[PDB]
Amino acid sequence: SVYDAAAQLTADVKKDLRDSWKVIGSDKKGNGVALMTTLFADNQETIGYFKRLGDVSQGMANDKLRGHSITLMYALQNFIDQLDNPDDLVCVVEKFAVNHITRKISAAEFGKINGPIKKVLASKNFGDKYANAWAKLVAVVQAAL
Amino acid sequence: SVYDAAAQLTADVKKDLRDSWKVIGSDKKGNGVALMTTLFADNQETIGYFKRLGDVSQGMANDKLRGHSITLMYALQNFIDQLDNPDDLVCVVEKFAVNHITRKISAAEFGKINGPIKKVLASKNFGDKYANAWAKLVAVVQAAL
Ligand code: HEM
Ligand code: HEM
Repeated sequence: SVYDAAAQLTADVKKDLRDSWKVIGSDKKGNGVALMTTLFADNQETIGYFKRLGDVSQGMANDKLRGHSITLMYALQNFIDQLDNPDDLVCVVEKFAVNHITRKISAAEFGKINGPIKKVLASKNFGDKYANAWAKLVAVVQAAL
Repeated sequence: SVYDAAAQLTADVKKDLRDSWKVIGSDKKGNGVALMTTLFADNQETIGYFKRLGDVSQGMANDKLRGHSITLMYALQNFIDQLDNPDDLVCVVEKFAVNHITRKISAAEFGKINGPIKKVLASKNFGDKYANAWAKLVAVVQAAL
């Protein structure tokens, strides 16, 4: 269950999630857009899912993409703040899961976000240990998909 | 015009928004649910729109409502953080506006949130002064509906 995946997050993992988010989460617009653009560059097959955002090749200049990217970072902000209370993390995760379930996004496709996250983390010098930590949080969402 | 509405957020308005948010935003789950139940309590005709959340009269015991309430508080957190930049405030406002436009929520019905906001603010000892400041921010979203 989602609760099982959440309840597994250990103190060391939560520590790595928090320390890396302190940095990346401090520039939500910059790092959020970078995440989305990286996803489109490495997984061109997903572009079709974001037709509402218009021309995503426009990057920062695209207001719809910018608004979406900033908002996405707050979803992660939400997750990070709920880490110490699995019950709350679970209810917020299931809420966002519905958003993607309605767009027919499978657990497998959602995991495509791990590659981009790893690259963004790297640009700030956060290594594999940190990428692995974020992979675990993403798995919580996957458990709901 | 969402842009003209955003221009209404003068230095004094932004200050009152930040000051009051420091207190209310500190307990997103509590004040978030308080906001929603007050809305359902004072405006029973809006309850129909929240069909997916199930039985809202259960309040805090309703996971879906709790997950929704917390997320809503993060939307407000988003707005507050974008106050310095009207271009970014506008693109995030329009993003959330789309979420409600699709739900057939008009500018007038969205305005019904002003009542609950004034009440939640009052219970924390923040008067009309702060309630009006928040009506200004809500007005920005209304301009995009
Ligand atoms: C860390 C990972 C991710 C987070 C936290 C996240 C967060 C979000 C948020 C907050 C929204 C807005 C939901 C709404 O208001 O309707 C959204 C929309 C969406 N997401 Fe994700 N997402 C992530 C990964 C992905 C991935 C990997 C895909 C695709 C394989 C995906 C596909 C979509 C689609 C299609 C939309 C709708 C866009 C639109 O039409 O506005 N998401 N996401
Ligand atoms: C302070 C003002 C408000 C804010 C910041 C706000 C924020 C939000 C957020 C973040 C969502 C989730 C978006 C999604 O995942 O699709 C949402 C959904 C929704 N909102 Fe609002 N909202 C506000 C006021 C209202 C009011 C006054 C109404 C009704 C008259 C309304 C009706 C809805 C409905 C029907 C949904 C869909 C709930 C669901 O099925 O999950 N909102 N709102």
